[PDB]
Amino acid sequence: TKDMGGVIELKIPSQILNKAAMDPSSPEADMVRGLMSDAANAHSGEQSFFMLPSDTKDNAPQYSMTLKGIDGMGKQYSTAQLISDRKKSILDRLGAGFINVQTIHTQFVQRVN
Amino acid sequence: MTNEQVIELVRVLLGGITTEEISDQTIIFFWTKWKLTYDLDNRPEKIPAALYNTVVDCVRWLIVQEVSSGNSSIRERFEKIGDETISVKSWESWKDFLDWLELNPDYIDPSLAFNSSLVIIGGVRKDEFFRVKNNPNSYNGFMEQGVYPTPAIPKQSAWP
Amino acid sequence: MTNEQVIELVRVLLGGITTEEISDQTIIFFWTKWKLTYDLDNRPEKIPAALYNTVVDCVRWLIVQEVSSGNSSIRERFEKIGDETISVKSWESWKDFLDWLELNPDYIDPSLAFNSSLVIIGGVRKDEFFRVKNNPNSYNGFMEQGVYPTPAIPKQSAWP
Amino acid sequence: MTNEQVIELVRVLLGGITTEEISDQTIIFFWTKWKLTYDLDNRPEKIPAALYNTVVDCVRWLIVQEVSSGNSSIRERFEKIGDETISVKSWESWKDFLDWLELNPDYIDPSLAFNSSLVIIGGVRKDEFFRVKNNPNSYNGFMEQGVYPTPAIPKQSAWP
Amino acid sequence: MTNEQVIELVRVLLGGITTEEISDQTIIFFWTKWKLTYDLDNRPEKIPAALYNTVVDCVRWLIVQEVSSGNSSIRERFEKIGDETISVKSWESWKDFLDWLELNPDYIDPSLAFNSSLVIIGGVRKDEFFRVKNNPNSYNGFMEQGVYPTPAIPKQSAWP
Repeated sequence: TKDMGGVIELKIPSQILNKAAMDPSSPEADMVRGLMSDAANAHSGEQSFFMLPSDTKDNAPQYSMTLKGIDGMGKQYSTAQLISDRKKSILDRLGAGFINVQTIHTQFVQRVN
Repeated sequence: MTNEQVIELVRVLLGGITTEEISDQTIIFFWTKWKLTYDLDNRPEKIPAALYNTVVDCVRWLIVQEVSSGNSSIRERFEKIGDETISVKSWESWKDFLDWLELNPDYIDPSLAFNSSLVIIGGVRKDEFFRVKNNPNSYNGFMEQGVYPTPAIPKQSAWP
Repeated sequence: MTNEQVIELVRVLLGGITTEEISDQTIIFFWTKWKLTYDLDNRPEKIPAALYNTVVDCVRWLIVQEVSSGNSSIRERFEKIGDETISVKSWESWKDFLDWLELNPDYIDPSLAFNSSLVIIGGVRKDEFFRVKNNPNSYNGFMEQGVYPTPAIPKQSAWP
Repeated sequence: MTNEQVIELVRVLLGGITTEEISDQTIIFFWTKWKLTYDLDNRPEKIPAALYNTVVDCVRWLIVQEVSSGNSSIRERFEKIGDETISVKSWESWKDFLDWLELNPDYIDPSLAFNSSLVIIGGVRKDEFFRVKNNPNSYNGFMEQGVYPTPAIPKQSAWP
Repeated sequence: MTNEQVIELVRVLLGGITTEEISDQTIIFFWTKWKLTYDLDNRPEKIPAALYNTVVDCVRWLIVQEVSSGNSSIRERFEKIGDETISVKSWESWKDFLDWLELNPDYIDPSLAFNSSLVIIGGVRKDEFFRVKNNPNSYNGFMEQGVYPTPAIPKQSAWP
C-alpha cells in the first residue's frame, strides 16, 4: 500500500500559495482550487498532458513537474520465501505438509486411530 | 475604518513618512480603490485584506515617484559657489522593502491567515475526496470508453 | 472613460509625472489607438484591458524619449565657468520598471484576471474532453488507415 | 506587564536606545496590538510570546525609519565652509540583527520553548498513531474501493 | 555567588572592560534573570551554567550597543579645524568573539561538561535498550495490526 512509486509532485512559487490563503476571492485562489481537483483526477487517457510556465529565477526553475522514484535500492529480504518456509514448518507437525507442492499423512492418521 | 484613520495608520506603519513625500490624497485614492472592489461596508471581514493592499500600493506609488524625476538616475553631486563645497552619493532602498513587505504581511495585521496552505497532499481527506468524486464535471480514469462507447463503463464520476 | 479622466489617472499611476516629461497629446494618441481596436463604446468590458495597454505604451514612449536625445549616451558632466563647478555622473531606470510593470498588472486594475491559467492538464475534464472529441477537424490515433483505407477504421472523431 | 515596564525592558534589550531614535508612543502601539490579539489579561501564559513579537516589530519599524529619509540612500558626505572639512562614508546594520534576533529568541525570554520539534518521525508513538487512526476525516490505504464499492472494504479509519 | 563577585568575575573574563562600556546595573539585570529561572539558592549545581549564560548575554547587549548608535554605520572620519587633521577607519569584532565564546565554554568554567555526547549509537547498551522497551508509550514494529486487530499481536512493548 505504501509503495508510492511514480507519484506526481508539483512545485509552485509560494507567492501564489500564500496569496490564496489570505485572499479567498482573488484570482490566485481560483487557480489553486482548480489544481487541487485537477491533480487528483490526473489519470492516463486520450487527452492527458501537462502545460506549465517556463519562468526561471535561479539555477532551479520556478515551476516543475516530476514523477518520484526510489532514490537508491529497494527492499532486499523477499518476504515471500520467508512465509513459505514458515508454512511448511507448521504443516510438518501435522503431517499435512504435502499440500505446499503409503505416505506420511496416512501413517499419521493411524496414530490417532 | 473611516477615511481619517487610514492615513494615521499608514504613516505609523511606514515609519512616520512626511506629507510632502506622500500626500493624503494619494492614500485615499488607493484606499477608495479597494473599498469598492471589496465592499467593506457590506462585509467587514476584508478589513485586514484591504489594509494590506492599500499599504503595498502606496509603496508602489513611492517607487514610481523616484522614477519620472532626476533622483533615480543620478549617483553623484558637486556644489561650489566659492569656498562652500558639498559632495554626496531612495529608489534602490524602496525596492527590497517592497519584496520584504510582501513576505511579512503580519507586520500590518496578524489576522491575515498568512502561510497556512503550502503543502497539499491529495486523497488523504474524506472531505476533499468526495468533493472531487461528486463533482458532475469530473472526468477520471474509469471513463476510458475506447474505440466506441459501451454500457460496461460509467459515464458519471459519482457512485450510484 | 472620458478623454479627461485618462490623463488624470495615468499621471497619478506614474507618480505624478509632469507635462514636459510626457504631453497630454501623446497620452490621447495611445488612448485613441486602443479605443478603435477594442470599441470600448460598444463593449465596456474592455475598460481594464485598454487602460493597462495605454499605460504600458506610454512607458515605451518614455524609454524612446531618452533615446533620440543626448541623455541616453552621456554618463558624465563637468561645468566650470569660474568658481562654479558642477559634476554629476532615467533611460535604464525606465527599463526594469517596464519589466516590473508587466509582471504586476494589478497595480493598474485588479480585475484583469491575471495569473489564472498557468498549469493545464488535459483529459481531466468532461468539458475539455468532449470539445476536442466533437471537433470535426480533429485527427486522433484511432484513424490510422495504414496502407490503404478500410471501413474498419472511423473517419470522424465523434462517436456515432 | 504594565504599560511602563515594556518601554523600560525594550530599551535595555536594544542596548539603551534613546527616545529620538524610537519614541515611547510607537512602542505602546505595537505592545497594544499584541495585547488585544493575545488577550494577555485573560491568559497570562502569552507574556513571553507577546513580548518577543513586540521587540521584533520595533526593529522592523527601525529599519523602515532609515528608509523614507535620506539616511538610507546616501553613503558619502563632504562639508567645507572654510578651514573646516568633514567627510564620512544603520539601515544595513539593522538588517542582519533582525535576522540574528529571529534565530536567538532566548535573548528576550528563555521560556519560549524554542527549537524543540525539529525532527518528526511518524508511526513510532502510540499517542500519535491513535490520533491519526481515530480521526473520522482520515483516509488511508485500506479504503481502496476500486471500480465500485463493496462491503469487503472499510468505510471508516477506526477499528470496530 | 553574591551580587558583587559577578561584576568582578565578568570584567576579568572580558579583558578588564570599563564601566562606561558596560554598567554594573546591566550585569545585574542579566544575572538576576538566570537566578530566578535556575533558583540558584535552592540548587547550587547550576553556578557554572548560570555564569556562562550571564557572560553570553552581556556580549549580546554589547553588540546591540554598537547598533542603535552612529558607531556601527560609519567607516570613515575626517577632522580639520585648521592645521589639525585626523583620519581613522567594535561591531564586527564583537560578532566573531560571540561565535568563538559559544564554542569554548571551558574559558568560563571547566566543569560545564562540554562536548561529551556527540555520537549516539542505539541498541548497544542494556540501560538504554530497556528504557525504550519498558516505555508504556512506545510503539514498535511488532505491533503491526493490519486490516483489523488480532489477539496474535502484542499491544504493549514490554515483554510479559
